[PDB]
Amino acid sequence: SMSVAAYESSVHSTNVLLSLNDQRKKDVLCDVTIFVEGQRFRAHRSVLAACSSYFHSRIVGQADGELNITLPEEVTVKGFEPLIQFAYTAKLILSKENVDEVCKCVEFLSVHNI
Amino acid sequence: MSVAAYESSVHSTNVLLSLNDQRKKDVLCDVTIFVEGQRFRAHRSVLAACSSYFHSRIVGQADGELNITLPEEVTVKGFEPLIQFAYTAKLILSKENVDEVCKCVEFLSVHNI
Repeated sequence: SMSVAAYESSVHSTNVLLSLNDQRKKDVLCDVTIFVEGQRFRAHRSVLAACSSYFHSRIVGQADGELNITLPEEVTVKGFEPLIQFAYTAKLILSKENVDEVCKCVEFLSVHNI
Repeated sequence: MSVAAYESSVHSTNVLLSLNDQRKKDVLCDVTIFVEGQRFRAHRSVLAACSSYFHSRIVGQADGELNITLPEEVTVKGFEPLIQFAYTAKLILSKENVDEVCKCVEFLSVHNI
């Protein structure tokens, strides 16, 4: 009976991000490897660029093929793992044990929205 | 405090809007969709996340650029509102486009609807 309907979903963005997290965890449809202290992390260059000024600058311009990025020794796995989890889930867990390294890694990567 | 667990209510929305900006600018995209001859750029990860049809045509494919042509039953009139929904969480229907959008929803099996 209506001429126009404009709908919004409050959960769709959350569902997409959690789908992307599942892909990351399964290493399915990923397109960049991040090396942190030599350890391998798979991700999507689109998401990394969306969440970090540092990654954005190392990703825009690069070949469309497989991309490998090595982070320097300032970034530790202890500081990076909580932040890649935040990027893909919107949840950040800090402990007294990891807070100094996560802080360091946030500064280094300039993660948006802390 | 020994432990702090934070959640952001706006982060997923911010990420999706960043991905939409990349789509619109054709930056960091990795798949081209052809619909009624018209070209749309997107991210295979997002398309697979939002559509069972796309998921089936994406998983297993070569790592390089991927081109997917949708058959003549999918129209631009019906697809454009859905690709916008996939990337923005907003769906606009009109009397003019509702039949085609419905058809394309059936064809693609777009989730969260």
